Amino acid sequence: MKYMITSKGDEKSDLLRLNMIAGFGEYDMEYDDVEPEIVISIGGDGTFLSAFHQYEERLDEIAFIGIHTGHLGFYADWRPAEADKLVKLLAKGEYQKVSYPLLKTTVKYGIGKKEATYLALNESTVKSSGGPFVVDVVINDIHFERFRGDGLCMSTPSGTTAYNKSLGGALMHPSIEAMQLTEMASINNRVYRTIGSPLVFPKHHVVSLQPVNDKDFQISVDHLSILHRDVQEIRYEVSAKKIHFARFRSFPFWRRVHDSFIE
Amino acid sequence: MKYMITSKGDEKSDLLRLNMIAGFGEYDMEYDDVEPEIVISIGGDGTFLSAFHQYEERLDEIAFIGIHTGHLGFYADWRPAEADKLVKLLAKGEYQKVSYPLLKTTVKYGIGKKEATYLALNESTVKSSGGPFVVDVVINDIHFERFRGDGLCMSTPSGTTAYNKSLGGALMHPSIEAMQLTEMASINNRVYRTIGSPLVFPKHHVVSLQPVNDKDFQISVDHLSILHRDVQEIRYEVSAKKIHFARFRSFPFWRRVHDSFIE
Amino acid sequence: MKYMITSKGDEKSDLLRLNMIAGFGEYDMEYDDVEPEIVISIGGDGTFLSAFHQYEERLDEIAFIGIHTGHLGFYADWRPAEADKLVKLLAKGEYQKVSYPLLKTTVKYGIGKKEATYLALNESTVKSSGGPFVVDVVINDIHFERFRGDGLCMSTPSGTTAYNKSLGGALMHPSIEAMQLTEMASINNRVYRTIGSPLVFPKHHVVSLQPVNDKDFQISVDHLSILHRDVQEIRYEVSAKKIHFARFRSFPFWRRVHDSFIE
Amino acid sequence: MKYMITSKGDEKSDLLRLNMIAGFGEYDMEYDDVEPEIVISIGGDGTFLSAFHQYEERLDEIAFIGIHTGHLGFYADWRPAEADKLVKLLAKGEYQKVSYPLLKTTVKYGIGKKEATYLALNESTVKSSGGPFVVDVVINDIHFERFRGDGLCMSTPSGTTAYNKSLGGALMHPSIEAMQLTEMASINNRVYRTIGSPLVFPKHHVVSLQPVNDKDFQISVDHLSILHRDVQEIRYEVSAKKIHFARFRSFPFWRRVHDSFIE
Ligand SMILES: NC(=O)Cc1ccccc1C(=O)NC[C@H]1O[C@@H](n2c(C#CCOC[C@H]3O[C@@H](n4cnc5c(N)ncnc54)[C@H](O)[C@@H]3O)nc3c(N)ncnc32)[C@H](O)[C@@H]1O
Ligand SMILES: NC(=O)Cc1ccccc1C(=O)NC[C@H]1O[C@@H](n2c(C#CCOC[C@H]3O[C@@H](n4cnc5c(N)ncnc54)[C@H](O)[C@@H]3O)nc3c(N)ncnc32)[C@H](O)[C@@H]1O
Ligand SMILES: NC(=O)Cc1ccccc1C(=O)NC[C@H]1O[C@@H](n2c(C#CCOC[C@H]3O[C@@H](n4cnc5c(N)ncnc54)[C@H](O)[C@@H]3O)nc3c(N)ncnc32)[C@H](O)[C@@H]1O
Ligand SMILES: NC(=O)Cc1ccccc1C(=O)NC[C@H]1O[C@@H](n2c(C#CCOC[C@H]3O[C@@H](n4cnc5c(N)ncnc54)[C@H](O)[C@@H]3O)nc3c(N)ncnc32)[C@H](O)[C@@H]1O
Repeated sequence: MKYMITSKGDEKSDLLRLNMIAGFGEYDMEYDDVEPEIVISIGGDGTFLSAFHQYEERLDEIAFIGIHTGHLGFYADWRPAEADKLVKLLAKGEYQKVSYPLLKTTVKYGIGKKEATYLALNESTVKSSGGPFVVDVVINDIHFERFRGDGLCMSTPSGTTAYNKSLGGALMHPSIEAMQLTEMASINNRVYRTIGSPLVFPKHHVVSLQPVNDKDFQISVDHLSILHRDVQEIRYEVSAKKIHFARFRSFPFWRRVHDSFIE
Repeated sequence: MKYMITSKGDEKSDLLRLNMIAGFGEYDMEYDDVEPEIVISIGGDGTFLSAFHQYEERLDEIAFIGIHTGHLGFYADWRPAEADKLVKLLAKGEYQKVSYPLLKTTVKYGIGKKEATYLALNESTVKSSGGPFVVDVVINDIHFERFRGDGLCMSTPSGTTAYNKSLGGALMHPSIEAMQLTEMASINNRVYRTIGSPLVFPKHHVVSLQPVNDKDFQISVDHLSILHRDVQEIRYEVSAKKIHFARFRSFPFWRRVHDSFIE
Repeated sequence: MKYMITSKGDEKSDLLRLNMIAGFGEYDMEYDDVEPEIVISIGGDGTFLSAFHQYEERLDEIAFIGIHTGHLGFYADWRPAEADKLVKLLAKGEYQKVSYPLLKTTVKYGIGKKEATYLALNESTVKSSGGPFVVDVVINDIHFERFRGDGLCMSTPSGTTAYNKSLGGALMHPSIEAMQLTEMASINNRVYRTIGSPLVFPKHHVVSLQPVNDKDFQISVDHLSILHRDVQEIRYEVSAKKIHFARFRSFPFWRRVHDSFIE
Repeated sequence: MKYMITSKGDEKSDLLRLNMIAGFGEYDMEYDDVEPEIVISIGGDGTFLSAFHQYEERLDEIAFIGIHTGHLGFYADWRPAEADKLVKLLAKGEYQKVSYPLLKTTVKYGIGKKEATYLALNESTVKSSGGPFVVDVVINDIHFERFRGDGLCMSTPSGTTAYNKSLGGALMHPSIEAMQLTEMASINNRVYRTIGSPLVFPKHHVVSLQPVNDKDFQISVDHLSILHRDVQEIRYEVSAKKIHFARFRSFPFWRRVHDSFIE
């Protein structure tokens, strides 16, 4: 099939990529980095996230695979020593796909800027452009809280082991179609009040962040962070789109969690 | 239809119950506390939990309703002033039902005691019988961690605003079919290691707690707490059974959260 | 004595200031905003912090007083209705002083920039200039941890009810001569490890933050935040200097905590 | 001098104890477990805590030393391989002493039971006798909060790395004369409100816990836990007494923290 391989660009990852290309040449496998059906990332989770975003417009037509040439990644979850076996099994195809949910972020502006949408595999976060971050949090059109603090983080299920975890969020199995909102350093006193707890939302729930005074915000989607100006609204919802993984063996999520954080 | 009304037993709740019975007498509504189709609880969330457990063997045939005669409850979410309207609308029926997921707890013993199962609407917790609480946590047959601490709490979605919240757990919308495990005071040092974060599990995942040395544990299910002896295993999974509520208007979960914790 | 009054600059605060000046004119009290012995701040805690920093070079010669024209402040802890009584009692003098500890922050640079020192009444924080914040944390010359995360916060005792509290830090009575370090969103996994817990340091302990790769950091001291370039070291220690308050009645710290966060 | 040695009672610890006694016999060192001047504990931190409580009535006349025959302890902080060097240096004396602060707990009863005082090296905790734990928290005679939850923990400085740490408390250098209060699972909602944050108190501050309805409590002091009945008040304050350690080299607290929790 059409495939491509992205590399972290260090010596180890580049050599593994060239060797896998040579192995794929021994099968009916065409290299095409325009319309691949298979996208292999070699490096770490950052490499894998860049691969996802390089091809985010063809997600339903691609099966992703990640190889970690450093320590075990949550997406880059296969070892370099298994690369030949990976080549053999992808070339023959007939493998099963596993799908993880994604986060849709919509940013609406004042007039002159059209709204923009972004897809996240880990999370989207919002922080101020300097000074206090203050937004009204509106859930399905219901005013829930006025948040004053450092920022907010909205995570996918597979993102829950990343920034979300450092913020106190729950780890959620990625078969759950949900998104999770965590606080960054909310103030709570006689004047200001937030829920504190992480909040877990199902599909079709919409969380809208609306500015109170300052309208400039630093918005991140996975590794990318951009200062957005004259923002009127930031809307989060579970995406209808899904990322598809090729799996060639059982490596359960909870075992990946164990392997990464416990032992 | 057949209905019954349970009361907290204070003056306010008993009088409201007698008045609602009188109002139901004005319709085709038979009082039956053996096979009710409608179970109305008057008091607080504790009253409602006792109603649920009184009828937990006929859950698929009952629609529950809670009236709070004190402050707003998460299950006792209707005001005494709306009791006449409640009577009018239940008697005519034709109302919609809302279903929340439940937690199944299985306790297995050494020989001589048969296993026991319990259903929880809020949560099930496990604590030691004195001294350190130590269990191996096994998720779908995979050894995940050895927990040493004060205890563990496994919450339903609607339970997440209760004990779970006080333990740092996420609040989850109750349409998500899941259960959530939180720690109570785990030790973490060079010898001992736990995940720390709350863990959110989907349907069909099984979490098994297995004793390491001491085999006696204090096990709670909602308000009930019993010392269990010669325990071999405690198994948690999302139940196939569901509790059904009568709803006569929109009172969204996230608005109940807001009303209870924010303002 | 020489005194001055700083105002938040809203209508309420400016009018109170002019009225207090008129009342001071009825005594032997000279207005001097160059060498005051008394510095009265009218507004909120931000106003009070700006007063402190305006006069931070004459701290041993000044008694500070804060009036809150909004809600109760932890430094602006007297009501506008008591302004006449305040005037009467300051003019006659003979009042007792209360002293709170301060935080000394030293920033050392590469060659071409001389080191700079800053005094904090609430806290000093450090965050990256974009991207991950990574520093080695060295305590009395002993390498304690490599921190990777969003940032770090070092609080005075009276600062512990401010940013420190939002970060999970302990509240400490301000008679304790100490400083407290809290984390902002540290990553912890197989590669990265931090203590997690807030750390409380006595006088003469020195905490040194040393860069690992990136050398640009956003450093804050109380309300002020500056991007510092080519930083070699950030050193924290309890200052030898103290801020002095005039007190005219008992308003215990723990009662201020209660009044601000409990009821 | 007079000395004694307490052992964990496993094979390793008993043999080390007999060998150290033999080595002490080669000097002017008399074994006396009634009035020792030196108390050596061999085992773990639990062994050391039992040694402390065995001799808590002669604390000003004793220098304690702990050897860990398992992993490094915070009190049992010397290795078995250094036992001969320990013998040599204790026998010659002339070593420096290091002192850590202690916690005084007073339990007052209804009539018929006289008040009781207890000294803690790690912490004192209070939990209910079954059901909710509810106390009024009074700080220097000022009503601070009504706590409803699982319990409360009051830690010494050297205790802050123990239970206190698992409860979210700050780690405090043990030269600070203070005690630290942490919550266990407080409920917070529209009816109930606590500070949440750990609270750090200096010497001479008194924290009084007063029952609201139930008067039976499980009170722990270090490893010991007793059910106390008809309790009227539990009072915490930093003790005037101090525990004294023999030190024969620099092993800084923050390095012990690093060695135990980081690497
Ligand atoms: N490039 C950087 O350095 C960013 C960073 C900033 C501050 C502090 C730490 C880092 C960090 O080291 N990053 C990578 C490590 O994250 C592991 N990783 C990644 C990923 C990725 C690529 O980077 C982008 C992601 O970084 C995260 N992130 C942002 N801020 C924080 C924070 N304060 N604490 C914790 N994580 C944070 C946020 O989720 C971004 O999407 N995905 C996952 C995952 N699903 N599950 C488990 N581990 C994951 C990956 O394997 C590494 O071990
Ligand atoms: N009878 C007691 O007093 C128990 C208790 C013990 C210690 C500290 C506090 C209490 C407590 O006051 N209980 C009731 C308050 O809980 C509200 N409530 C109840 C319920 C119920 C009936 O009681 C049993 C439940 O109590 C909980 N619980 C046990 N320990 C803790 C803890 N440490 N912190 C927080 N909650 C705890 C645990 O979930 C049990 O199922 N359900 C919910 C819900 N889904 N969402 C939001 N609020 C809820 C209810 O409306 C009241 O406001
Ligand atoms: N100007 C802003 O808005 C900053 C801010 C940014 C983000 C989120 C909230 C705010 C915030 O609203 N600020 C003021 C409120 O802080 C009360 N206050 C102040 C003070 C002051 C003046 O501002 C500067 C201080 O702000 C703090 N700060 C920075 N980030 C955070 C954060 N994420 N969460 C919580 N506090 C944060 C940090 O300590 C700075 O020194 N001192 C104290 C005090 N000793 N004890 C109790 N309350 C205090 C004051 O009375 C107000 O109620
Ligand atoms: N006997 C048990 O098993 C109790 C226990 C119960 C539940 C969960 C864990 C344990 C536990 O394993 N105990 C010992 C481990 O504690 C280290 N240790 C000890 C000590 C001691 C002797 O035991 C009594 C102490 O236990 C603590 N404790 C009570 N509950 C909890 C909890 N939930 N989480 C964390 N610690 C808890 C509480 O401070 C008691 O005074 N002192 C310290 C110290 N100053 N600094 C650092 N580590 C310490 C010691 O070296 C071991 O590594």
